[PDB]
Amino acid sequence: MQKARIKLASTNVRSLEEVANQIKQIAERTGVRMSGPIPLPTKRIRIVTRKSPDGEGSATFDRWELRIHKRLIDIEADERAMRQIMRIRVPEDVTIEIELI
Amino acid sequence: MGQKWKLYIVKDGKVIRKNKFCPRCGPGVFMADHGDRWACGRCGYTEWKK
Amino acid sequence: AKADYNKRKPRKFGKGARRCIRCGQYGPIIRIHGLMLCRHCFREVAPKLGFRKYE
Amino acid sequence: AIERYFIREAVKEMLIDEFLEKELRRAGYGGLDIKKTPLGTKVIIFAANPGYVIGRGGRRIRELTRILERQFGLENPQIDVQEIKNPYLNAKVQAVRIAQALERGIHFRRAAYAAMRAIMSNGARGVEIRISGKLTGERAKSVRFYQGYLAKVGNPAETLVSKGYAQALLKLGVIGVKVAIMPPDARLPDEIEIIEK
Amino acid sequence: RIIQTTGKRKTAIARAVIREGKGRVRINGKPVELVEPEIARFTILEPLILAGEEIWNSVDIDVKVQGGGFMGQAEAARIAIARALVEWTGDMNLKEKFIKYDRTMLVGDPRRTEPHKPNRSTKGPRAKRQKSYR
Amino acid sequence: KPLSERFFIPHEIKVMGRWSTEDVEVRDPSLKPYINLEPRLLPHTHGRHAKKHFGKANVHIVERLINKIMRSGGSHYKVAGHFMRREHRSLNSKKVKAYEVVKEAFKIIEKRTGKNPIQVLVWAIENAAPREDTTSVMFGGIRYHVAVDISPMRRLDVALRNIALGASAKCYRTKMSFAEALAEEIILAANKDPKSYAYSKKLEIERIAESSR
Amino acid sequence: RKEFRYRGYTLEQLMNMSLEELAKLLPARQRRSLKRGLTPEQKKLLRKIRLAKKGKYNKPIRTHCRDMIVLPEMVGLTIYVHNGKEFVPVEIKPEMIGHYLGEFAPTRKRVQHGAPGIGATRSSMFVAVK
Amino acid sequence: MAKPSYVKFEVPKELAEKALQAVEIARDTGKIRKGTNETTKAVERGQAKLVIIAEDVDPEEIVAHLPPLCEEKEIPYIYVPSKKELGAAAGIEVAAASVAIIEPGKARDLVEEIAMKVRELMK
Amino acid sequence: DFRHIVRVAGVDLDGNKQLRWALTAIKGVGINFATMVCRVAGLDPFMKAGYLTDEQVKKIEEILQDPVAHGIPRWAVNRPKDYETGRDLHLITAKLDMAIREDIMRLRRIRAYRGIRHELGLPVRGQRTRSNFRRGQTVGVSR
Amino acid sequence: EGYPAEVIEIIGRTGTTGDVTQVKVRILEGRDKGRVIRRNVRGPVRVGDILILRETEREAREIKSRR
Amino acid sequence: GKIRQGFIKRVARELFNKYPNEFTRDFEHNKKKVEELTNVTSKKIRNRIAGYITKLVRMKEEGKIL
Amino acid sequence: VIRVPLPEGNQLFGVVEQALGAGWMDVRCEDGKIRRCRIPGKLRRRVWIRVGDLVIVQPWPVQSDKRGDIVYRYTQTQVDWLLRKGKITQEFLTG
Amino acid sequence: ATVYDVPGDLLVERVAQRLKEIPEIKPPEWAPFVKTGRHKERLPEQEDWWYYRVASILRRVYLDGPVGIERLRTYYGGRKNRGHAPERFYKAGGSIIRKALQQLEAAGFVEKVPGKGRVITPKGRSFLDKIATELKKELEEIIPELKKY
RNA sequence: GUAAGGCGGGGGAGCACUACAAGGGGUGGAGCGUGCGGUUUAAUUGGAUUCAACGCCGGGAACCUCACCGGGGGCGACGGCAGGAUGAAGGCCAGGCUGAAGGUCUUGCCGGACGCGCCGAGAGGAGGUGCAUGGCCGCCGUCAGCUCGGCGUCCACUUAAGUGUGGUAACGAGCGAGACCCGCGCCCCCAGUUGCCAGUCCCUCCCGCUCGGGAGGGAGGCACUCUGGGGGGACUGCCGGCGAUAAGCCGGAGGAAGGGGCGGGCGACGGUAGGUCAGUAUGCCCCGAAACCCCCGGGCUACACGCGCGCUACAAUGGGCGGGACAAUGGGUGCCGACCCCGAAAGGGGGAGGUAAUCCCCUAAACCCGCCCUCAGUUCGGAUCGCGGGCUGCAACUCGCCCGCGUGAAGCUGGAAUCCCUAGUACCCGCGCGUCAUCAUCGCGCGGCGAAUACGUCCCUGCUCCUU
RNA sequence: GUCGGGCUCAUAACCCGA
Ligand SMILES: [Mg+2]
Ligand SMILES: [Mg+2]
Ligand SMILES: [Mg+2]
Ligand SMILES: [Mg+2]
Ligand SMILES: [Mg+2]
Ligand SMILES: [Mg+2]
Ligand SMILES: [Mg+2]
Ligand SMILES: [Mg+2]
Ligand SMILES: [Zn+2]
Repeated sequence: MQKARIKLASTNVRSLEEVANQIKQIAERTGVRMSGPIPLPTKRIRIVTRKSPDGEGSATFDRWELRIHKRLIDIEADERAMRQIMRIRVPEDVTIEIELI
Repeated sequence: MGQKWKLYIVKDGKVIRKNKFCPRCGPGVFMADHGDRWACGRCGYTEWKK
Repeated sequence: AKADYNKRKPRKFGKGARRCIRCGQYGPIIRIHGLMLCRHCFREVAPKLGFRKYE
Repeated sequence: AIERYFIREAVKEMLIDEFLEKELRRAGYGGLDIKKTPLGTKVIIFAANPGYVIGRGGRRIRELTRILERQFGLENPQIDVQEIKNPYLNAKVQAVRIAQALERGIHFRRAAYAAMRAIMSNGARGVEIRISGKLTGERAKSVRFYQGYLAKVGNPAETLVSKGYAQALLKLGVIGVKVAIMPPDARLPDEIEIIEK
Repeated sequence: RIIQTTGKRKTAIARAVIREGKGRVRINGKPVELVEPEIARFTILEPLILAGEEIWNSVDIDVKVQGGGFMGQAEAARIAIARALVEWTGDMNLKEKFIKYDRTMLVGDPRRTEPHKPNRSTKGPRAKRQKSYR
Repeated sequence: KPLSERFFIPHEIKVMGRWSTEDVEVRDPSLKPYINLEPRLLPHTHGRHAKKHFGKANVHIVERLINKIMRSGGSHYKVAGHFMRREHRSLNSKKVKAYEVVKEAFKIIEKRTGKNPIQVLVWAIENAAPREDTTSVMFGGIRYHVAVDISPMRRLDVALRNIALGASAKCYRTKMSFAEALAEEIILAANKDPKSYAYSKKLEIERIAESSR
Repeated sequence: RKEFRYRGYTLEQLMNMSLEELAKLLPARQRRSLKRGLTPEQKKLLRKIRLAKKGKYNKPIRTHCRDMIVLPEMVGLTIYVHNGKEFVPVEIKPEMIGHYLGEFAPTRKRVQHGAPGIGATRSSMFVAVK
Repeated sequence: MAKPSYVKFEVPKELAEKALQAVEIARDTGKIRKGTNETTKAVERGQAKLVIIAEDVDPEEIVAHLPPLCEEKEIPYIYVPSKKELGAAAGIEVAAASVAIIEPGKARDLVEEIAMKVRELMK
Repeated sequence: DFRHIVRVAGVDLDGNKQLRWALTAIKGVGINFATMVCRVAGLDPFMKAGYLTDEQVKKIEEILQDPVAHGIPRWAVNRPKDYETGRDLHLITAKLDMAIREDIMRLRRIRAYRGIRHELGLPVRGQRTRSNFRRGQTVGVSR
Repeated sequence: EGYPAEVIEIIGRTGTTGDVTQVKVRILEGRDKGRVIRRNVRGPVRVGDILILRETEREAREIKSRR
Repeated sequence: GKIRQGFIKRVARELFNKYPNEFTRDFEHNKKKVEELTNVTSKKIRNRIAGYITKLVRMKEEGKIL
Repeated sequence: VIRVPLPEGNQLFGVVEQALGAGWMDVRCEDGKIRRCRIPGKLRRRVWIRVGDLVIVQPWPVQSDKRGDIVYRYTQTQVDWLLRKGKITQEFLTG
Repeated sequence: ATVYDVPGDLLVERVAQRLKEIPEIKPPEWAPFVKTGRHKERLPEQEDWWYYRVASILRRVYLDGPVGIERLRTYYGGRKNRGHAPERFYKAGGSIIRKALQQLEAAGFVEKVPGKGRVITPKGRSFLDKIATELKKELEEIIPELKKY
């Protein structure tokens, strides 16, 4: 039981689905239920900045952006599954967090 | 650079240092003789010289 | 002591309490979500932090 | 929250990289990447001559890690040197090599021709060098060399072309160099073939 | 049996539910007979008033609206009500009358605001400052 | 103000629930296919017409009247004397207020006269439409102002704007309100009375147009 | 209408009041400034006005602290205030208490205007630059 | 340690050699407290091990401080022929007065011989 | 019994206005303060001033002479904490402007910064004076 | 007052600033009733319109070869 | 101006005179038979090639090709 | 204190009576002798002189009568600056 | 019938008149000399302005759940005429609302949820729904369409 | 001299609301907010002057920022000289000079090797030069051009386009345009927490006393909304008419959408001696016991005046009072603060839950209903000044912001001139971020309510191609 | 004729007000 709760977050959306699918496999290969990856709203951060170093000329601007994608997963607490989700080898730009409920 | 290190109330036959020590550090570091208080020299004391 | 007249004063609010991490200037400093850079140094190093200019 | 964590670890890399440029200018610094494992990180530095970066038996590396742990974060660093993957497709390196050949005393038209010949020999699609400073006179000028296909505008000329810039200080002043390369496996959208039977 | 439909009008979504009944229609709890800005009360009554005192007295409707404003919610409710009335009854001599009168009672309106640009940027995409030679 | 008129419930598809356009009659054959008189319970179409050429032909005439008083007045041309720059207290995007003043004008017109208010409006927008005009022509190098003819759609637009502006000056800094100044203008135009503003403007257009035939 | 009274209290009466029962009779600014304590430089200045008031310090009092608030200890003596370049004599009288110290030492010279020059109007700009 | 214009006693040469040559070997191994007005206090505590006082200080006022104080301590000492050699034995190039040290490393046999020689001889 | 001009506390005031708006003609009474004194004297603020009998004028004038001692709060008076004595006073037409005159003469006697700006006739509460506050007449260079 | 006419063909845009249009109209009651003349109009014109004109004998000056 | 592009025509011809019986007068058939006979990875580009091929098969099957 | 072209060496002050043209300007000097000044090359481009403005000039000792040479010019900021210190008297401009 | 079945302002007018019988509601004695917020300019003009505000606060927690003071100040705020500067929104004061809720609580009509705000009791629901029914029974004499429900 | 092709008041063709024509709103006249020229000052620090200088240098400067004016005090790696363990460099209790200071001096102690009294060099420089440079940026211009192995790049027609189709001493190419990337509007699949509540079921409460109707909880479910990964859909594809029958253009059906679907990102070879050395980098020339570094107090906030961009009004298409309605973008641990109590208000004392679809900022204003005002310098307008209470800060006088009572200026529709806009656009109304300890009449974005006119010309002001 | 503002890249000529 105990419905462990894993939370991924990353900037490359391609490098997230593969970790989610590894976990989906590990659940399916074993006998255990799983709440499919729930998408939480993207958190885009935005920065506007003037484009010229001095003050001459007409004023034109920039719009730089950085988007951060999130997911959510529930799963039952089995050593046969917990052990398997511990050697999963996340990539570098993927942040993972586990905590029992 | 001149010369000034003397008048410790020091004689021959025996020696009795004039200015006492600073209790803050150990023995050796002497005291000041301004005429109203005993000034450490590098520590910190104004005990109104005995 | 002669080591008391080349020493600054520690502000904690005002334009002289924040300076650029890369250039070292006081004034137009971006302080959004933590980052602390001039408006001139950001625009030329934003692609290496991961920002993009979509729209 | 969480974005403050995602953009606090993108500034450390930027500062470390910008310091290593100045420090490892010679022997051809290429780039780095940090790997955060338990109990410590792992720094990798793709130089072009590990001889200058390692030192005499490895006494430069001791200083490098001491700085990388004291002046920056990186609670437990471990460096090891490597060799560039493809030195002739990495414009950010050719800029520095041309700049050095300049500030050693070669004419500004032998340097560019030799460099373009090497890059277009090792199998690129096209290259563009632009040298602009106070060469041959007191009034500034600017020249330009190029060889093949090279996109300039649009999304394909923001992700496929690799470009770098470097200064070449001299006895009279500075001279700016800018290179740009298109790797041999590009495939613009314009290019379609007929998958036949 | 019951049915449920949807209508949207510039940041204003409406959900309606229809079933057999006595002829009463509520919008967010308010009976439509009590809606103050009459220009907004006549908007949510056309799909009903055009079908007659016969179909009107055999259904009960209740709409849940949210977003937009007092005039961008009335049209959302109207789209929801017409789209429901054309399914409950299931006759096409009524779908005909809902398109000679107003085609958007059944297809919708795709218009949203436009992002502003920089010359004033707080007035509109195309509003600018005042030029000054000399 | 009486609750029987505050909470009003129509049972029938009449224009604004009060009056019916069945025995109105457009005598002028030129302005017949542009004055729309179809059932149209509520006169508000959300501006879906001003995107297709010749589109405003199928828009109920009461709505064209309502749209043409959502204005401040004369903001770069003096009208009967002065400018009338009303900023921040004009009804420029308030359609509820314009709808109310047109309803109240119609209620006053039905009482002083005793006829269908739309019959009176359709009489008035035919005595205010001009049928001759003047322009210029470049030809070989010089110009000179001549007489031309007016097309019916333009006749209707000018007539309506002139009624709006004529009514919009009698309520300016005066004890009279705007719902009743809009009724005093229509009643006066449909009688071919000189004290009007819309009728006099047609006379002064046609006259100085004939001067230059 | 011959004695000076501040709120019904004469000078020698409001002179021996403490620093907390007096600040009830001052405006809101002065009360809040007295409540956050005197700054160390104002402490060094008050430490020197109380000497000059008792028996000692027959020597001109000068200061930079334009923020001091005239208090009934300072009524009688003449102190000098720095207006940017010079120390300006500001004799203290009753009806000054409550006011700031720089309020009696002006800091900008009065401007008595000359005649417009070239560029002062749109008719003198382009006929003068050649 | 006053000027040689003070008849304290005679001075041999063997102890001179094996105590002025006792400094370099103790200089490359310990912590040196040169000068006079520095280690007067350290020997006031009594921590300096092998002090080496010379006879060159002039005029005779700041000259006799330890001979009046040798009679209250253990004072393992010698007398020194001149000054330049004392400056060369440790430190710098000036006219030296008493270069006293603590912990003479590798230089304790000379201690056991001539230090106790001068101890049993006179004081 | 209607009267067309009533005289209360000095100035005589209209008789065809609402009592709360006729009491504003007194210099030293606004609309927020007149409502208070009509509500304290205990009579309606919408009655026409001409219907004031004599006892009511007497009550109004009495309330105008010490408003605090009748029920008006002391955060709603003309000047609280008088400079000569710590009382709370509300002054009207003829004695109000004398108070302001003495309040400016005091600042002029000690030669404060705010009394000199009153001498010169220049802005007192710290405005900017390069582009506005232009009361004089134009000047030229040549034409 | 005025005899009406029916627009049956457009010819192009005249005008010092492109405002008038030249068209070919057919009169349909009065003294002529059937003659085909040419005139200039101010405003937007379709085919099938019905203008109201007050002279019936003016014959607008011919346009520059329609182009 | 809905002018057809230069590489649209250049390939739409090249695979019509190479497989001249594998394209009918119908639009939705062409759209599929185009996506499998080339390496197009866009979607607006196969729609236009399919349209040009349709216009080629209806001109060469009726008469004068120009 | 200030950077002004006062008399430095053998200077003069230029207040022109008339311009005949072609580079010759005639100044009403307090000397009495009518000095006919000329123009060097550096001031015929960047600055611009007219009549009635006090300027500086350099004479040549040849006859001390018809000589003079501008080397710098006076502004409007200085025309009345050079009066309070009493360096030059204005009445020779009006008499 | 409930308070969802009638127009709000006619109900508030009818409820204020009944509120004059509960001896717990009585205006504080600083009421003749105040205005209701920093965004107003003049004082309330009607004499029973207390009863309207109370009766509008009662109907205000009935149909908005557990709610507190700092959220009843955003409802009773408005736009300000601040001189030469552009207009701007501000909240309202607090004492007028706090006293109203305390007096209603002492009447028995509202009560305090620990840590969430204030709710309405069975007694207050009875009070409001009975008046709402009495109002609707005489609003079907003129609009015969409210007869249905 | 401080480093010896284009134009023409010629001809064709084609375009653009920073052009006109048809229209909607104004600016120019009054008061104030702010930037500028000019005068004044100990200083009122500098750059920019038609479009393309003037709420611009992210420039809302109380100290700092800071470059300006008055005063005070510090700094010479390293070589080699005067001097130096008999003790160089350097530190301090108390008190004087002082704005205040072991900064100096009176007074006597301390530390243990170097040493600006000297010479050479060196750090450092918001000091000069943008007309010595690099990088970046505005404008010709999102225009249709610039070239390679005079022509090709020309002519006719066509296109938003050197975009295409035919004829051509031409045939082939490159970069720019297009393709490309991010959003918006319709349908389907996979997902169901922190998002959602329609149908069933338990429990409590209220109304016409209950047959009917309504409101809250917990059990359950992903139905609908939503969130976000992947797919579909539109191609001049189908029908009619011009044009050659080719390029293409006009009209119509079906469609959620139609003819680059709509709104944005991306700016070629070069020029402009255009702006920036005062964001960083940099050559040459100058300061180098000072032009470098710090601390206190003033200044950039002065005021006969001319100008630019705006805010509030000159009232009824309104002012005031009391009631009633409906959002979106974004932000939060040095911070956001629900909830209870004290105060008339600004504000004050406690204080849950939040490192985020979970808790908070966050029940917008214009709009609708009732009563007072009735065309007046007023119940319009709210500058200007008096007295009192507060918030941030080490410090509110010069020179901050907020609240209550009082006072009540010009202004009754604006001469000659002149600006912005083609559809969810302009006008009208409020909100969030940035700067920020405190302070928005500004910049950049958000939604609410919502029109009039024209689908055209080269008349005026400009720009592109061929020809003379 | 005098001061001020308009039009032009800027001055003359031209338009408007005090
Ligand atoms: Mg400063
Ligand atoms: Mg330049
Ligand atoms: Mg060009
Ligand atoms: Mg230049
Ligand atoms: Mg400034
Ligand atoms: Mg008012
Ligand atoms: Mg202040
Ligand atoms: Mg002129
Ligand atoms: Zn920076």
